[PDB]
Amino acid sequence: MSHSLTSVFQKIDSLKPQFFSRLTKAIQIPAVSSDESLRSKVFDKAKFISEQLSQSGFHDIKMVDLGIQPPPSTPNLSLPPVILSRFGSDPSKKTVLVYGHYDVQPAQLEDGWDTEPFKLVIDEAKGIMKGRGVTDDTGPLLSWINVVDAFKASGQEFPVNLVTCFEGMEESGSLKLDELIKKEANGYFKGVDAVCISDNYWLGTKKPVLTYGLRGCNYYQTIIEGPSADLHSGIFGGVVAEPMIDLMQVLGSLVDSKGKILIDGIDEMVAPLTEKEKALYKDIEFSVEELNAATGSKTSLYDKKEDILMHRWRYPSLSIHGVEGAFSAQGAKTVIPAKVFGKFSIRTVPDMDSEKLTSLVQKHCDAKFKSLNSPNKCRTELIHDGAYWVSDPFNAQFTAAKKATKLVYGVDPDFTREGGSIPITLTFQDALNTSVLLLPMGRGDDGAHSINEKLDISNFVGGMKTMAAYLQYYSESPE
Amino acid sequence: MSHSLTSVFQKIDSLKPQFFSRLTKAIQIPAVSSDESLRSKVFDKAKFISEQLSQSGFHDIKMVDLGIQPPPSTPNLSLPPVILSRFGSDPSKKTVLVYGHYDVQPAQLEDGWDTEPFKLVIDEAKGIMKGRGVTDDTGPLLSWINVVDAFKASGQEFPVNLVTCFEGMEESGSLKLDELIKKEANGYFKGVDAVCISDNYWLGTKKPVLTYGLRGCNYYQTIIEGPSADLHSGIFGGVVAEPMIDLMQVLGSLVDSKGKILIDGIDEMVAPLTEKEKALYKDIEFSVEELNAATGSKTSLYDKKEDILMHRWRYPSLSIHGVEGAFSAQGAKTVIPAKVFGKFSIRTVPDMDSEKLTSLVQKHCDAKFKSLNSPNKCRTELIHDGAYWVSDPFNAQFTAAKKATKLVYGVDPDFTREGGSIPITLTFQDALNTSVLLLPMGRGDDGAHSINEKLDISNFVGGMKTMAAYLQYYSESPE
Ligand SMILES: [Zn+2]
Ligand SMILES: [Zn+2]
Ligand SMILES: [Zn+2]
Ligand SMILES: [Zn+2]
Repeated sequence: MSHSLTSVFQKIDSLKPQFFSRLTKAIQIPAVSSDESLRSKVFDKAKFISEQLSQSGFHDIKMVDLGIQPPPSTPNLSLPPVILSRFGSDPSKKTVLVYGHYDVQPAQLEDGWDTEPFKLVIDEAKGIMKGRGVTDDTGPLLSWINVVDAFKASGQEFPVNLVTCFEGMEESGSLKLDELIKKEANGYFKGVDAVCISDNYWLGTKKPVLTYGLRGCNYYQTIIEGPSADLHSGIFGGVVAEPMIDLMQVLGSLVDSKGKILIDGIDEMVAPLTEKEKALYKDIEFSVEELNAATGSKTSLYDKKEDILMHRWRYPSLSIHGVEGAFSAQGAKTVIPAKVFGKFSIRTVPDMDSEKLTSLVQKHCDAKFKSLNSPNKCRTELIHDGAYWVSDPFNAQFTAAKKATKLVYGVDPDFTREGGSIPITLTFQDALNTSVLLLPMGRGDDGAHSINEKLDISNFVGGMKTMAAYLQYYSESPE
Repeated sequence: MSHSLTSVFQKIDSLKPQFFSRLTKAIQIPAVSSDESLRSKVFDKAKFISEQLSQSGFHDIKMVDLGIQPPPSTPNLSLPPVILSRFGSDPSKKTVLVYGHYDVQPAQLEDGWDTEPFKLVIDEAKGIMKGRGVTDDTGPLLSWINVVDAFKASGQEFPVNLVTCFEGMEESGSLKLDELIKKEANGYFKGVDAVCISDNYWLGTKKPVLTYGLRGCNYYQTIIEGPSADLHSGIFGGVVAEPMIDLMQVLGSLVDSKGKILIDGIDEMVAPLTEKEKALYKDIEFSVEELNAATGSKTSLYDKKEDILMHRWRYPSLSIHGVEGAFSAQGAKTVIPAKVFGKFSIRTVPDMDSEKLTSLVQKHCDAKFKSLNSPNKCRTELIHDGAYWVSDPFNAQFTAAKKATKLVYGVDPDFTREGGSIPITLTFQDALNTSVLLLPMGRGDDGAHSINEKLDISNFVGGMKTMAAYLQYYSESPE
């Protein structure tokens, strides 16, 4: 019970009522960063969090202004502030920086939610919390504060100096955060010894994991324009060229129904499969039956465990998200859309270069479009990019985290990679020159970016205790 | 000046202030039939119209209830009432039934409108009225009442017995109206001698037309379903099959970028081009430059006048409208949609059979989908169908209408067909066994189903006077 972790573990149980309360208030402020009309909510969310920091012991609190929303439509809307804080300033202790994000994906009841997405429903009988942002990423984020509180209530010494970096643009490209970290590497973040992030999930639903790899993400829109305004599809049908028709062809040329990306040049950039990397992949626990459970269907593209895992983790993927600018409500509308935007993204792996990938994508789309012999205008542009990240899971942090997991969940965690992405992870590693650990709180069926997003209370509590032991053990590790 | 048409023409000018006023109130009630939340507005619109009928001389007014919204999502919403009325009951006069529709396409400022779509802006200096529904179809509809008023104010004898049939589901499949006409053929409509419809436009912007043909319309949705809910595109990317990916392929197989429909079986049903029909096509005035003006671009599929006309009028077309169930807002969303609906319609011509076309469409979509080797579910269904219609433009009505047009616009109208559709036109002809005339009020660049829908005041006034002379001349024709 290192400096009595049992004391801390006990307080974590006792304080569940205030933790729940804190988490309810947070979830109720709909910090949807992608929604301009809710930007003010995003600020209230940041404000609420800074208030929790301050009520707990945190100091040197800074609501950092990245500036005005820019990049590639903004009415001079300010960006959500990045929240920096410290807890403790003992020069003999290690300093751990924790990062998370307080903005959240959009959500509406009518999307199919069983409960209202921004009313956090807590069911201690089933042991689940249902609400948008509860696993991605407001639950895990607030967990760091809960943990500070538990050390406090248990009268136990906090094992490290905590430093916080909470942004509110993660669901919207993490704009400008990149620059902040680099700018502050020899400033607010000067003394950092390590970075921990809780912003992903267990592979499955039964066994905890530690994550040593993330895919990157390149998000594209293909824009096709024709007439100057929408056209009655009857008056002009068969006589003017249709952006929607070209677009089905261009979009339909990016990837097949088996998952094979059809863009020339990508496969060449994909790092080959090594025996070293192959070692780690075995002994994982996972089956397609689990994938089917999370999916809610039998629609996997692979049956072999090795295949499912490798195609989630280390082979790229291309997904097609939807069309902007056409007719998307229910029923019928007889219209020829004037200007449409096809949405699609690529999950990047080593060793894919962002730049080259974008060129390849443009080259492919331009060429396909030109082969249509269409009078329409067309071009493909990048909306946002985020780097992939791979690390060796043997350094001090993973060891500390491994013992922590073992302590709480009674088994050693699998070592896994992630299909998902956390864009700044690489920026933390390189800019600060420290190791990064990913410590998933929730399960792989939590429904992030979907309806009925849930966090199991067992993962909530288990994850907090795991965060507590991890900080404790890390503080004890010789390096 | 048949029974002083000049008197009637003069009153039509003098009464422009009340006509404008009447038209403003109507346009302000947003009878968007496709929008459940606005259904109540649709009823107010019907109510408003019945009030105008009654204030003018109309009698035997009936707000006919088609029943509860049915077919292929409805919370037992009642349908908009069909409005039947008569003006005059002289047994020695001919009876003309006029049909139009008081519901309208959806509209929002943010779609790109220069003015607020449901605030009718009337600019007598430019001579335009801007508002949703002003040409399609509320302007023309109300014109019939204006005309009754003008005869009244001019103290001139109304030349026929007018009978009205105004529905509020035209933009939503004209549900149940079909049955009403057939049911009432030997009832409310027993004495009808002729049917006139003002619900389309001049071919171009310079020369009035009379319309003797309409294309039909079959509206389809292809439904592809996979997982039970949306999936994080990163967690599941490359590993589960994507409905959106299949859908781009199925949809992208329906028609090329030249306008060629790719569904087997359709061409065979297309009636061959005759010398008779070819006669009428010549002497039309139209050029691609005009098409470009209305389009706002240079994106025609044909340069030859004959080709543009024949591909608008008598060859089928396939348009692709948009996708329901995916991501359609601006920016980026990393999601794999669970269940998507691809929207597309076919403009039918003789001699395409509705039934067979639907089979061909299903056969094609099913086969394409199956060739994808996808674990997903898929099926294609018809949302609504409306018949094509072709008539000989030489009967009493067209002659009457021709002289009327000549009188007002000083030239004889071109005889044209329509790319657009008015579903019940055939039902009127067959069920009542009379001729049908289409008397376009507006121009072909009015922007129906688009942003900034306009009606030129010259067409408004010209069309009213043309409607007046047409009723007068028809009343005089020996048959
Ligand atoms: Zn997220
Ligand atoms: Zn996340
Ligand atoms: Zn319409
Ligand atoms: Zn119409």
